[PDB]
Amino acid sequence: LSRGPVAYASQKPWLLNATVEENITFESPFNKQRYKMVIEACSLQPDIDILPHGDQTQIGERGINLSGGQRQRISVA
Amino acid sequence: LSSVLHQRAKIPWRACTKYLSSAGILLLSLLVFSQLLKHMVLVAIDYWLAKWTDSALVDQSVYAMVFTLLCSLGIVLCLVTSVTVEWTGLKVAKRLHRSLLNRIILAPMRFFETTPLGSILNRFSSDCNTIDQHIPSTLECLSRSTLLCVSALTVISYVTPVFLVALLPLAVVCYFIQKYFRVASRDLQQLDDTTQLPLVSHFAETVEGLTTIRAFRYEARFQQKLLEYTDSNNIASLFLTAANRWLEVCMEYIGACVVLIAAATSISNSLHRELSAGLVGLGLT
Amino acid sequence: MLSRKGIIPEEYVLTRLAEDRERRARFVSKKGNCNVAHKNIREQGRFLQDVFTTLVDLKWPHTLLIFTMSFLCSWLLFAMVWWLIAFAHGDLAPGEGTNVPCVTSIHSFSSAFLFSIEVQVTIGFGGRMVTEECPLAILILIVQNIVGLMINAIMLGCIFMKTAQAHRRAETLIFSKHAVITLRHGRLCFMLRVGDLRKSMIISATIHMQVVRKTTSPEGEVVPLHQVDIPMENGVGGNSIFLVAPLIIYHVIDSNSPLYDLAPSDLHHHQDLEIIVILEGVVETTGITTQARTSYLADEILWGQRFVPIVAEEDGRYSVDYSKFGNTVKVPTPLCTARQLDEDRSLL
Amino acid sequence: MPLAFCGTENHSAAYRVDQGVLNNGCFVDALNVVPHVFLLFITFPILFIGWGSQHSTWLHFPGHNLRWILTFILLFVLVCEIAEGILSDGVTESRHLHLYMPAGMAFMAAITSVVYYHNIETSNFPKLLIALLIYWTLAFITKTIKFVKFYDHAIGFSQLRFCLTGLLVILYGMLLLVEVNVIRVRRYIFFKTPREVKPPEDLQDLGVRFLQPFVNLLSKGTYWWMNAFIKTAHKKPIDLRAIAKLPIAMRALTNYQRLCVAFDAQARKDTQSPQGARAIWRALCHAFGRRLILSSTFRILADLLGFAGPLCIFGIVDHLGKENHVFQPKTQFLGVYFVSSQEFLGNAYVLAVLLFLALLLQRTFLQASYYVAIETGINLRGAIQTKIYNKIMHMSTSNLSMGEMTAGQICNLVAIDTNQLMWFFFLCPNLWTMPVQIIVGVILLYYILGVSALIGAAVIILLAPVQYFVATKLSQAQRTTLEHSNERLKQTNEMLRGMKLLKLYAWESIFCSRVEVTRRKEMTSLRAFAVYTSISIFMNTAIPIAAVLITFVGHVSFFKESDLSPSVAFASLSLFHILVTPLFLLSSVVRSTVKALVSVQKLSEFLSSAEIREEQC
Ligand SMILES: CCCCCCCCCCCCCCCCCC(=O)OC[C@H](COP(=O)(O)OC[C@H](N)C(=O)O)OC(=O)CCCCCCCCCCCCCCCCC
Repeated sequence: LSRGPVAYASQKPWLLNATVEENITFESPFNKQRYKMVIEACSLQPDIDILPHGDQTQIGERGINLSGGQRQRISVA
Repeated sequence: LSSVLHQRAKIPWRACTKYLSSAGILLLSLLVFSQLLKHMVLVAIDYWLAKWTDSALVDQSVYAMVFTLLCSLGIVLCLVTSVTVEWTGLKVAKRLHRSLLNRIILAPMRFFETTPLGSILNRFSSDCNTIDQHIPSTLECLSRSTLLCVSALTVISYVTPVFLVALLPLAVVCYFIQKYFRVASRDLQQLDDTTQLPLVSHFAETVEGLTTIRAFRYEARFQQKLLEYTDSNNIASLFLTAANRWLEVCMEYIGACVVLIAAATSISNSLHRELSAGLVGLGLT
Repeated sequence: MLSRKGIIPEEYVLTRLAEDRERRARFVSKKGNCNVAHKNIREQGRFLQDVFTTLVDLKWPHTLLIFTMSFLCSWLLFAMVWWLIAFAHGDLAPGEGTNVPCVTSIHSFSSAFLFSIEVQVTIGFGGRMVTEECPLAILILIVQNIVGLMINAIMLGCIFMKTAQAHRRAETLIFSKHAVITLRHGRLCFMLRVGDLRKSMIISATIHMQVVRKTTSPEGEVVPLHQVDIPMENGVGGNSIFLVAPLIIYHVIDSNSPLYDLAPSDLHHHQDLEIIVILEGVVETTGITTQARTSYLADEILWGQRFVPIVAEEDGRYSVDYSKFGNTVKVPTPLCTARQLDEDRSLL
Repeated sequence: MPLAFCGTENHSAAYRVDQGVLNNGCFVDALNVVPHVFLLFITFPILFIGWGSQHSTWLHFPGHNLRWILTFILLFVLVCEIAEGILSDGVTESRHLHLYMPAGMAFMAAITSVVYYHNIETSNFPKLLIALLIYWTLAFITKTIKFVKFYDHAIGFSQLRFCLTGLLVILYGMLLLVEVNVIRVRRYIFFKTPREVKPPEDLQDLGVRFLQPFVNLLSKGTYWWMNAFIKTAHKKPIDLRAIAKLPIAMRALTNYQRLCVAFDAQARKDTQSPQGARAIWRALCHAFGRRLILSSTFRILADLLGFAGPLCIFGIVDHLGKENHVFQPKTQFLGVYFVSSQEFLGNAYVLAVLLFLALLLQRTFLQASYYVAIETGINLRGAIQTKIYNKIMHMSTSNLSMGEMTAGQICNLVAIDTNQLMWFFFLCPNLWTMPVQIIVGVILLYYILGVSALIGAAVIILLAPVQYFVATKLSQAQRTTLEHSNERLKQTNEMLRGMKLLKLYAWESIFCSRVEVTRRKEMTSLRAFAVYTSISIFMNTAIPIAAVLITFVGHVSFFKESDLSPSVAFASLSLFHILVTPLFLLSSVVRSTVKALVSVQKLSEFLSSAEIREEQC
């Protein structure tokens, strides 16, 4: 069907400072069921539950602090 | 819009009164008297110039000593006003930082458990630096400008009372222009700052994540996002500049009308009622 | 000088960020105003006929100002020209000259102004009059009579058209701001309320109901503002109605009606369902046909509510409480869809 | 005594028709009244329909600048003619209405003409513009007639009215040409086919509110459209919905395209261009010289007219300070008095009115120059940011090429360097003007005050560099304060982030004492900063007073050449005030130029780094 789109996630994770849903979706059409399955698989429940707003917190640097493993999981998601 | 209507206020009592009370008792009188004395001495220097040139066209003969005395007194008064303004600003910053620090000492735990640390860091860095460096100069220049404005309306009224009569319409128009301009300006300024911060944050994050961005081959999407942000900043700055220019233009016309009125009344008085020429020249200047 | 806006950043002072209806528009308003952007339309050149039409359509005080200015400008213009011509022929010069003037007793400009008044208003005092031996005077007199007569004719025409039209400038047909969906005679049905306020009988009162939604066709077609007409569930199926006392225009919902898939969950504000109700008719007093548009969005519909009866049987006649007009009280109305309700009724 | 139109002398024999009418000055003057009366009568109904009615409608005729500049010159010279006439009738007791009222109604007609054109431009109805075309030529004919008669009776350029009439003749011609140019382009009258007119596609959409680039030239001067916006600000607070997308001419993409064109041109013809700093300067100049030149021309004219203020005050005061103070126009021709211009300028009221007009024009020009320079700077900021980002995308993340310039450094570059560049373009008009303003100021001061003003203005001339040195060491003090402040902020953030931990530790006292000690260390440098900014304020606001005192004392005692006439002294004072202002910005201008050079060096260095480009299929 010059190279096609390639997914990637470096050793040191890279984060925005925006909403978590925007952070993971990364400018893609929001598929609700797929996103829920992904976050459930990504072990994101503890952080979103403990986060004050949940799935709308200001994630990333200069926002709400996270953990390296949590950030890596968010990236892989 | 009750909340919006309440939002539109100078807010002098809440903060300005606190500032001035934290200033002290000595330095408030020192600053006020120094400012007023310096500008009154300036007006007096101009008036004495007027009288000296009036008598020049043929009381005393050698005015120059009085002129030198007024000049020296004015120089000293300006120095005193400057030093007082700087001293007041420094002392306010000193006697505010320590108070805020001791207040944050006694905060409860729930306060930290609810309020984001972004707010405390903001109010502890940005506001502190502003009142360290930007509040004294702004206050000083505002005082200088408003007092010179008062002097340059009073003097021209003294030259021709008809100007004083005609001042009320023009001063009313000035009041309305000022009020509306402030109402728009506060908003535009805040908007400018808000629109500014995302842009630089975007730049930082795009620098820290280049590999991923190239990986998705989604470079065009971020190009569009940057274009959108840059436009959103440029147009806010453009409107800020345009509102500033509108203020400047309208006040410029008002000043020009003041010039016309003062000149016409002054010449009319100096043709028939024989007003002293020097006073005319001082008023027009 | 001033702070010069402080052009000395010298540091990017990092500051952590701190916390500190309009989606869908309406092309028909509850009052009836219509707003639709007619963007990118080839524009026909506005002839002077547009200017004349705007003249006819202005208000009363503004018409008075227009015509006073028109008359005064005509009088002053021709007074100017009369003064000019009398001046060019030596009439305005010192007296006792043998030359007979173009116009008798023209001394000043004010004299010519009064003479112009006399000529155009057809007053003609006659202390000042036109003579022979000045053909330009006769030419301009002819021109001025023709112009003044055309101006009087146009003034009369404007006044006539105003007297004719303005009698029919009152629109006092009132709907409700809320409509309902309630069970009547077993079947679910939409209801709305309409009344007439200026006590003028409305001949041939026609009512049209229209559902506008972006309904993409099953085959695939996409339609932005598809409009479907809705019957009125009259006694004969026609759209003629008679309005004296406020009515309830109950469009019964059947399998054909597009309201066959409506649910209270679908009644949420942000839905693409919009009802247009249009009351066409001619007012007996004037005879000029009029419309009465009204629109209803999902948030303006109130499920399962009946209306307060209004017609009170007073001792002599019937009273109509317009104050209790748009008040709705709840009732036991199910939230099932029309199809499920029909199947349930059939199975029972 | 009745008020006449022409002389009441000789039993009002001025109305004769001896030797043809056109040989009578009174009659030809009245003839000019007619076209203006005709316009005022015929248009005023058609206009009055305009203010009564039951957004995207925008267009501009091919001549739209020329007409407003010409009509402004026309109304200005009309006011001048009014002054000339009003002075010309002082001798006789009669009103002598003919000397000015023609020109007065001409001025009123010109105002109505511009209003009528505007109200026929908004609603695009070109045919209705015919009602103005004839007006020009008819108002031309009589006026031209008026001119030639003066030439017959030997009036000549010696008399002011001859010059004014012969000048607004040229004006009427130069705008009759404009009207026929409109006819030639759009072809609305007596042509079978008119060319289509399409509103600018940026405004074709109804969303845009910042329509400032495309409004009538007067509105762009006085920002009248802003009122509409400004009122909205009071009723409802401002949100990003209110400010729509900017016009297509101002999108950052468009500025990037222009900058790319400049770079391509400077890299094609100049083969040996490694795209260094000088190349960047060349590209920026080639991209924005037209707008910088527009701004600079406006600023220079504004400065020149600002000078006229003090000189006008001098004229008023000197003509007013005469012990005889009696004047009268002397020459005349055929029973009517003519005022020579070399005596016309003396008239005090005339001078005051002319001063007011010059001040209007100066202030409008100065504000417009500010706006154009700022807008050009803003577009350049957009272009520079887009270019920097576009170089970021192609940047390479090698360890040497990515570690030496971390994210913080490059983001600081974006913030500081681009803002400094924008400020340099803000001030670039001033670096071509402040020299001219200062030079003309010192020259004029010398001309007004003899050999004393040069000796006395060197005080401000030398006190400006003192302000520069003070600002430099002030910036150094600010940098030291910033270093201490960053240390204090780091310490405070560390103490505050672990707040609950500190509270449990009960160790808040020591860490806050350490923060206090650091604060005192910073407070010493802040003391220095405040002291030096106080010295800045004192110098800037008291050097003028000392300079004035020195000038006057030296003139009276040292030179003792003559008396200090009030006109001279007040011209000196006002000129000193007007001249001192740029002398206080010159230091900031020079510093901004230096910082802009440094910033462009940084930007070129960052633009000449590693780049990895994939193969293109
Ligand atoms: C000596 C006689 C004294 C009395 C008479 C004064 C005569 C004044 C006429 C001008 C003086 C001569 C200098 C020439 C400059 C004239 C202005 C001029 O040409 O600028 C025009 C510029 C350029 O347009 P643009 O929007 O950038 O678009 C370009 C367009 N597409 C193009 O084709 O190029 O766009 C602009 O112009 C940019 C905006 C600047 C606004 C300029 C305002 C000044 C005009 C006059 C204002 C009068 C004062 C206000 C009166 C109000 C009364 C209450």
